[PDB]
Amino acid sequence: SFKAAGTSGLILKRCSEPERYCLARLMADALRGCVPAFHGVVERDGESYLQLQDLLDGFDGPCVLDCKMGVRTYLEEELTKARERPKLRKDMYKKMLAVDPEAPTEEEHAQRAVTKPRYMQWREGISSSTTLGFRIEGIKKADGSCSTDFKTTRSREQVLRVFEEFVQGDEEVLRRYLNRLQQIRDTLEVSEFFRRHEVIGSSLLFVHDHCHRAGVWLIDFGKTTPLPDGQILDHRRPWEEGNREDGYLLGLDNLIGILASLAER
Ligand SMILES: Nc1ncnc2c1ncn2[C@@H]1O[C@H](COP(=O)(O)OP(=O)(O)NP(=O)(O)O)[C@@H](O)[C@H]1O
Ligand SMILES: O=P(O)(O)O[C@@H]1[C@H](O)[C@H](O)[C@@H](OP(=O)(O)O)[C@H](OP(=O)(O)O)[C@H]1O
Ligand SMILES: [Mn+2]
Repeated sequence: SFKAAGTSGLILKRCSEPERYCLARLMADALRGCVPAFHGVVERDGESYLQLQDLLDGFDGPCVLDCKMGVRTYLEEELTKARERPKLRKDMYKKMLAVDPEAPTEEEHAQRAVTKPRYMQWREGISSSTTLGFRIEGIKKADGSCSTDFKTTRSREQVLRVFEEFVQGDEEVLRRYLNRLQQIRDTLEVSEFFRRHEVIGSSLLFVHDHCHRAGVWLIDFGKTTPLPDGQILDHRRPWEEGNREDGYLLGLDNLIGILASLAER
């Protein structure tokens, strides 16, 4: 999905129409500073790429944690599609049997395949997504080491322990992360973009280094979609099919609470 840009400090991501639309709006929004700078689109090898700020550029050997935000992680239109015209996914079946052999139904076992929405719902439930409104997806280091081994990280305390290990006792990093999340929450709550879009499948990317530099940005607007006609979301109330609620701010509230708790340990 990513390639190296010519210009210093930039990075290319394969263009997608929803994401291009979102980033454009966001540069003119209150949230402008809370997302990677978007510099337009460019062609390479006959294909479109977003020109983005490389969020790692200011850092010396950055540690990175990606947190998928929301209680729901698929669009409502996927549910519609899975009813009328299910696309059976065999890979998604095998993961289930790995985490939980009793998870698939008798019929799923017989099909060796599940619908995407079914797969995404189960993933939300064995992780923290359903209960806390976010989940940890991965950690990268310049230590070189990366991990995506977080599929059953669910309890508030399991999540805390992952962040505890990620910050490695750096009080300044943690204080900065918290300060940045508070300011992001404040921006989200007045953002014109945020009240009028359903924000699904995006992440908060935490970045720090051994010099105590810390930043956090919202990324990945590929599944972020406008609400029709001045309908708005509050981003905290439970999702019920039809209301298009994403629980984004429930997740952000909970994440801030966990980091604040960690800070007081
Ligand atoms: N602007 C950016 N600068 C530097 N690193 C970035 C940037 N945007 C994204 N990344 C990173 O690349 C990873 C992938 O980003 P993402 O925008 O979610 O791409 P994706 O391929 O569309 N989606 P997914 O399948 O969920 O990873 C993140 O967890 C970061 O490590
Ligand atoms: O992380 P996992 O468990 O591997 O599951 C993937 C993850 O939810 C991606 O974010 C998602 O892409 P979107 O967010 O764009 O839907 C992708 O869907 P896909 O396979 O249908 O592209 C899944 O396979
Ligand atoms: Mn992503």
